[PDB]
Amino acid sequence: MRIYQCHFCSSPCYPGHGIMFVRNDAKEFRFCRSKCHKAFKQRRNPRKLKWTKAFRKAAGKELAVDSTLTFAQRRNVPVRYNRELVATTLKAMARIEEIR
Amino acid sequence: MQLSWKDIPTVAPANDLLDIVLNRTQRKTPTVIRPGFKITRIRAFYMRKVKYTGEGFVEKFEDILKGFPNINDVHPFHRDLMDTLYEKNHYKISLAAISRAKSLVEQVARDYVRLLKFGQSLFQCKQLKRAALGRMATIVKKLRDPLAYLEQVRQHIGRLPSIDPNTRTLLICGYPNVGKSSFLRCITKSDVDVQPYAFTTKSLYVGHFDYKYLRFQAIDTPGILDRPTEEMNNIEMQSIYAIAHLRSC
Amino acid sequence: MATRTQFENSNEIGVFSKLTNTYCLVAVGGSENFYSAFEAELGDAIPIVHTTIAGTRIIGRMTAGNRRGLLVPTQTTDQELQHLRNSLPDSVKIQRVEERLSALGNVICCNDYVALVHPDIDRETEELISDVLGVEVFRQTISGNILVGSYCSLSNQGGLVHPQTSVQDQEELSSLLQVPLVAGTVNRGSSVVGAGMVVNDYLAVTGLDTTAPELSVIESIFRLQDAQPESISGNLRDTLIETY
Amino acid sequence: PQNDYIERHIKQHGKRLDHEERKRKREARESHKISERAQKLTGWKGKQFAKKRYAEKVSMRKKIK
Amino acid sequence: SQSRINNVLNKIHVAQPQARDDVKRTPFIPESVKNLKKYDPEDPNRRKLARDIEAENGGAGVFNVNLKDKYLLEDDEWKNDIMPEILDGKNVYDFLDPE
Amino acid sequence: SHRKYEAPRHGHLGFLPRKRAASIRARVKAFPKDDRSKPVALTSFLGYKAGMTTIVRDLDRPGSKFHKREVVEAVTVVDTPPVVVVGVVGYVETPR
Amino acid sequence: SGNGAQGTKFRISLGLPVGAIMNCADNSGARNLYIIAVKGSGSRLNRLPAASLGDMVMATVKKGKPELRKKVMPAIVVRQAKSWRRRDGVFLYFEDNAGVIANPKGEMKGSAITGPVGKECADLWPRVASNSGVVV
Amino acid sequence: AREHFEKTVAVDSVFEQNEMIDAIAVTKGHGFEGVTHRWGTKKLPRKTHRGLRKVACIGAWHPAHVMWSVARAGQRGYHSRTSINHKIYRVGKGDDEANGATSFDRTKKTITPMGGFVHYGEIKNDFIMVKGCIPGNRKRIVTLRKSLYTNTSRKALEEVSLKWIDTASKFGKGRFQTPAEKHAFMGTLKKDL
Amino acid sequence: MGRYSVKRYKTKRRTRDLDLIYNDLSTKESVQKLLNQPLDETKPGLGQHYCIHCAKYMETAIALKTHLKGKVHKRRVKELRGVPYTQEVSDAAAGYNLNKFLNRVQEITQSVGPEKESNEALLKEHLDSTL
Amino acid sequence: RDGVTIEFSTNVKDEIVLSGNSVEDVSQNAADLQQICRVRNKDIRKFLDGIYVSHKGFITEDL
Ligand SMILES: [Mg+2]
Ligand SMILES: [Zn+2]
Ligand SMILES: [Zn+2]
Repeated sequence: MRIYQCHFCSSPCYPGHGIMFVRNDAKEFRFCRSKCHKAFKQRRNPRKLKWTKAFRKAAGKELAVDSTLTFAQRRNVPVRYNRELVATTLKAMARIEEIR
Repeated sequence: MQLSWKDIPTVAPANDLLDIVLNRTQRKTPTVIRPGFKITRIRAFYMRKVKYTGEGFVEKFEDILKGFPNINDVHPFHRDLMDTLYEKNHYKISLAAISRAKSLVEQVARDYVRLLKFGQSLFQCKQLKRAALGRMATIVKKLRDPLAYLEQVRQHIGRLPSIDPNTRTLLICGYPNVGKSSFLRCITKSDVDVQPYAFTTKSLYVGHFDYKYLRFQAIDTPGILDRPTEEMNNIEMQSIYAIAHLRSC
Repeated sequence: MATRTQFENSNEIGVFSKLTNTYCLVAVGGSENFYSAFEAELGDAIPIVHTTIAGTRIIGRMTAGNRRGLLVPTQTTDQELQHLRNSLPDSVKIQRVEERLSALGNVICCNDYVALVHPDIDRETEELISDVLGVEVFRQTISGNILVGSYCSLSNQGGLVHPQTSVQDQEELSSLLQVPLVAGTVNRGSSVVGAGMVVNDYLAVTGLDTTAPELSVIESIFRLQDAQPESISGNLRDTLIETY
Repeated sequence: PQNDYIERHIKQHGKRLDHEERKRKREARESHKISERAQKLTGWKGKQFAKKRYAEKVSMRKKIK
Repeated sequence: SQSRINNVLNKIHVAQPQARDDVKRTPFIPESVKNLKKYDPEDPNRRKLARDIEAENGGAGVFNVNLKDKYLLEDDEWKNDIMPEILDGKNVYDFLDPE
Repeated sequence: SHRKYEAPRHGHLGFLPRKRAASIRARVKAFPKDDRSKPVALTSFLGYKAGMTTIVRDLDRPGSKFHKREVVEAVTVVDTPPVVVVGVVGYVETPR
Repeated sequence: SGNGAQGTKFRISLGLPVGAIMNCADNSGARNLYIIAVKGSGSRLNRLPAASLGDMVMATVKKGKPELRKKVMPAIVVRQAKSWRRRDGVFLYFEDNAGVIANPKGEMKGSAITGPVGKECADLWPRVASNSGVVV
Repeated sequence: AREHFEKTVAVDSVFEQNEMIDAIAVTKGHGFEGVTHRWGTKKLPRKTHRGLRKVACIGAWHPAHVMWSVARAGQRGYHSRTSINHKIYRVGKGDDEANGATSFDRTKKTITPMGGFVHYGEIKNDFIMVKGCIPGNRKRIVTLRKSLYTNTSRKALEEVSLKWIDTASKFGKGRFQTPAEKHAFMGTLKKDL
Repeated sequence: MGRYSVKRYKTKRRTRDLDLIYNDLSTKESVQKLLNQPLDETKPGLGQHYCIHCAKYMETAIALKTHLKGKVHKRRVKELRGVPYTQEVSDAAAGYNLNKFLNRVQEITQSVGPEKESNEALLKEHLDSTL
Repeated sequence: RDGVTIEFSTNVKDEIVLSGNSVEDVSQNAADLQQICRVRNKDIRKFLDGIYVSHKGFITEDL
C-alpha cells in the first residue's frame, strides 16, 4: 500500500478505488473517483475550481507553509529496520497530527 | 526438405486402400433415401457420394506424391545413393504411375458427376453410382504392385541415416574385418557391430564427435573388394560414392 | 565458468537476473531450480536475494547497478524496497529514481567504473548516477542501437555487443570503456546480448542454447578460466572463420 | 535410428521376457475368437467377415488340391 | 570468397583500449569467492542446495519459501516482525527516518 | 435438417422448475457424514447477510504468479449473533 | 498460449476485437496494424474473436512500407486503453491502441519500441521486455 | 444437548479461520421476468413484428407440443441455491473493539462502514467475513454447513493474512476510513465555530 | 455523461496535454524543432504551419493570421501563464513533499518563467516575420 | 490377498517369491502385480521393462 493522493481531488485514494491514467509520457494520473476523472478529461483547472485542495492551498485559505507539513518526504533510502525506531514513529505520527 | 525424410505418412496395400475409402464414404455421408422422394434430392444424394469418394483417393495420393522426396534434383550424393538402394528406374515409374492413377480418378469423377444430373429414376442413378465406384475400384486393383513397393521403401527410408554433404566430414575406409568398427565406437558414441567376419555392416554408419568446438561427423563404410569395378555389389557401391561425392578427409 | 541454465524453459537469463561482483538477484517464480544454480556456483560467498520489482519477474531489466550501489525505478513498492535494504549489507546504496524512462537495465549498462547510458536520459539522473555508482558517465549509442543495456554486456575484463556492430563503432567505444570489445552473438545467435546472459568479474551464466563456439568466445573476452587474455582468440581463428 | 535399430536391439536384449507365451496363447485363444466373432459382429461387418472367411476356405482347398 | 572475410573480421579482431588516462582500474573479486571450494555434484558431504529443501518438505509446486530468515539484522529476534506500514492515513514510510 | 451450426444450450437444465422458492429460509438438503469416533461437533450454523466490502491482502500461493504479492478481492460479511439451543429430534431409518 | 509466452496468460479485459486498427509502436516502419485473427481465442456462435493486452494476434499493415504490406504477420498488443484491472487494486488504461510485431517464437522484428509498454504484457514476453524503454 | 438446553453457542466454537464453508440461501426476487434476461438468449434484431425480445421459432410439426426445454417467460430470482467452497477470512469477535484493525493496520476501528451499511445498521455482534459472494440479498438469512467431506485441494489449505480492511462508506463513493480523517482532512468548518 | 462530452472527449480523440507543450515552451531547441518540421504526407499543412500553444497544424499561413487574431488562441496563452500544475502541485496541497514543491516554484520563478516569456517574445517576431 | 506370503529373494538377484495354499489367491495376486507395471503408449519391442512370471513351482521341493 502506498495510499496515494488524487491528482485532481487532492484527496487520499485507497486501493481498489479510482483509476490510474497513463499518458504516452508514462507518468501516473490516479483519481479518487469518476467525478474528478471526468473533470480531467474535460480538462478543467483545479487551481481555478474551488472545491479541491489545490485551490484552498493556493487561494490563501487553509495554511500551507508550516513545519508540521514538512515530514511527508517520499524517501529514497530504505534504511535498515531497527524495530525500536518504529516504536518512536508510531508515537510520533500520533503526536504530529494533533499539532497540525 | 533435406536429410532423412522420416515423415512420409504411411500407405496400405491396395485392397485395404480401397476398403478404407469406401468405408469412409459409407460412414461419413448419409445413406438413406427413398424412391418416393423428390428427384432433385435423389440426384443430390448420389452426387454427394461420387464427389466425396473422389477426393478420398486423391487426397491420400496427394499425401504420397508430396511425401517421397522426388529423387532427382535432391542432391547428387543422395540422388545416386537411393538408386543403389531403390532403382531410380523402378522408383520414378512407380510414383509417376500414381499421378497417372490420380488424374484418372478425377476424370472418372467429373464425368459421372456430369452424367448424373440427367438421371431420371432411382434405379438409373443407383446403377451409375456402382458403376462409378467400380471403375474407381478397377484403377486401385490395377495399382497393387507399385503400392507394395512403396511400403518397403518407406519403412526403409526413415531408417536411413542423415549425413550432411557440406559439413566437416571424414571417411573411414579399409577392408572388411580390419578394425574400422571398433575404432569408430572408440572415437564416438555410436552403435556399430564389431564382428570379425567380412560383410557384417551393410550400410553406412554415422557418428558425431567434436574438436575445437566444432561439430564433426564420422562416416563408416562397409568395405570394398578388389573386384575390377565393372561388376560390383550394391553393398559395396555405397562405399564408393561416399568417397566420390563428399568433401572429406 | 560459462554456465548454461534455463529459467523454467527460458534461455533469456539476463532478463530474469541481476549479477554483480558482490550480489545476485533472482525472481521468485515457480521453483528454486534457478536460485539453486547460483547457489551451486557462488556458494554462500555473496548474498543472493529473491525479489520482485513492481510485483513482476523481470528484474534484470528494471534494475541497474554495480557492486557499489543499485538503482530501482519509481514503481518499486515499499515492501520490495525495504526487503532489499534488509537483504543487502551496508556497502550498497539503494535508491528509487524517477524519470520518464523506466527500465534501467535497458537505459543503462555499466560496471564498477564507467557507465553507459541512453542518450535521452534527464540530466539530474546523470548527476545522480555518478554520485550513486561512483562511476564515469557517457551518453553514447552502440551502433545506433539506442538501448545500451540490452545490446551490450559489460565487465571489468571485457564487453560484448550485438553482431551488427561496426569495427568503427568498437574502436571508438572501447576507448571509452578501456576494455576489449567483441562483436558477438549468443543463444543460437540472438543479437540481444544483455537479455541473454549475465557476467561479472568471475562468473558468466548464459542459456542452454548458447553454442559451444559461443561459450568459448564469452569465456575469451570476460576471461573466466585462467587465463584467456584474448590471445586465445588467436587460437579460435580456425573456428570463427569456419563458423562465419 | 540410423539403420535397423530394432533388430540390433533384439540381438543384444531380446524381444521381452514373456514374449513366447504371449505369442503362443494368442494362437491358442485364436480358434475361440474367430468362432466368437462370427456369432458377434452384426451390421455388415459380418457381411464383410463372411466373405473374408469364405476366401480362406477357397484358398486352402486350392492349396490342398 | 573475400566478400565474407571482412564481415567475419569484425568478430575476429577485437577492439583495444589505447589506455587513455592516469586512472587505474582493477577487477574486484572478493577472496570469499576465491577461497570457496568447488561444488562436487556427486559429493557425499556438500552444501544442501535449496532444490533439496524444496523437495524434502516438499516438492516444486507445493513448497513455501520463507522469504525471510536470510537477511542481515542487528538481532535475529526481529526477523519475524511485521512492518505496520499504516498508521491512520498518511501511511508510515513517508515518515520514518533516522533522527 | 441438422441445425447447420451447433451451439450449446442456453441456460442450465438442472435448475428446473425455475419457480418461487417455498420459504425465505432454504432447507438444508444434505448434512455431512457421521464418523462415530470423533468428539461431538455441531455441523452447521446460520446468520444474516449484510456485506460486500473489500480486502487487500498478500497471497502465499506457491505456484501462482501472485505468490508473495499483494492482491485485493471482495468479501461478504454475515452478521452472526450467538445461537441458542431449544430442542432435539431423533430420526428413525425406515425402509421408507 | 502456444509458443513464446512464458508463464500463464492472465485474465484481463478484452479490448480490441477483430477488425480494429491499432498503431505500430516499434521502429519497424509501419504505421498501423489491422487485426484479423487472435490466436488462443475461444469459439462461440456469433461471438467475435477479440484481443487484449499481451495477446499474440495475426494482423496486416495499412500504412507503411510496401514491402511490409500485403501479408499477415504476428503481433503482440502492448497498449490497450480499455481499462483493465490490476489485482493490486487499481484500474488503468493507456492512451491508445498499439502493438509490435515479431516472429511466432516472439523475437522482435523491430529494434526498439517507442512509447510505454504495459507491465502485464511485459512479464509475458522477454523480447518485448528486452526492447522496452518504459514499462508502465 | 441435554445440558445445552436454553444455552447459547458462540460462533467461533463452530468454525475458525481458513476453513472452506458453503452458503445456502434464497436469491433476490425480480418478479415476472422477460425470457431474454431470464435465460440469456440472443435478441431478434429490430422492429421485428410482434416483438423482438423473445424466441422466434419454438417447434415443428412433430412433436406437436411445446417441449419442456424451450426457455419460456417467467419468474427470475427468489430461488433456493446451494453454493459451495467459500473461504473464511475473519472470525472477529464483536465484543472486541477494533475488529477492523489487524496486526498490520493498528488503527482502532469497527468493521462497520461509515454511515453503517446500506439498508443495514452496524455490526454489534460477532461476525463472519468470507470472500466471494453469497447467494441472496442483504437483510436475509443464510445457512452455513461445512464442506460435506474432505473437499481439499491446496486452495483449501492456505492460511491467509488480512492486510487491510476497507471500512469507508458505500453509500456513495467512500473516501475516508474513520470519521477522524474526514474531520481531519477537511479542517475545521463553519458550524464547528 | 451526455452526447457532447463523450463525442468531444473520448479517449481516442485527445488533445495534447499542457505540460508537454509547456515543456515545448521551455528551451530554444524545442522552439526550433517545432518550427522546422520537414514534410509529411498525412499532416494537414504537410508538416508546415504548426502553432505550438494551440497544438494544431494549419493548412495555409492565411489560417495563422486568423488564428493568432482569435479568441481561441488568446484563451490558450492565458492558460499557460502560471505554474503548470504537475502531480507535485497536486500532492503538496495534501501536505506531501513540500520540499520538491518549494524548488520548482523557485525554478519557474527564476529560470523557466522569464525564459518562457523570452521564448514567446521570439514567437511573436518570428511568426510576424512571415505574416 | 489373504493367506499368500511374499518374500524378497535373497542370494539370487532381482527375484521375488510368492507362496500360499490356494492356486487362485496366488496366481491372481501374482498376475495383478505384473499387470500393474504395464508399459503404456510406447513401442514394446524396444522397451523390455516390467515384472514377469519367471517360474511356477511347489513349496515342496522335493516331492
Ligand atoms: Mg562386416
Ligand atoms: Zn471529481
Ligand atoms: Zn494557436
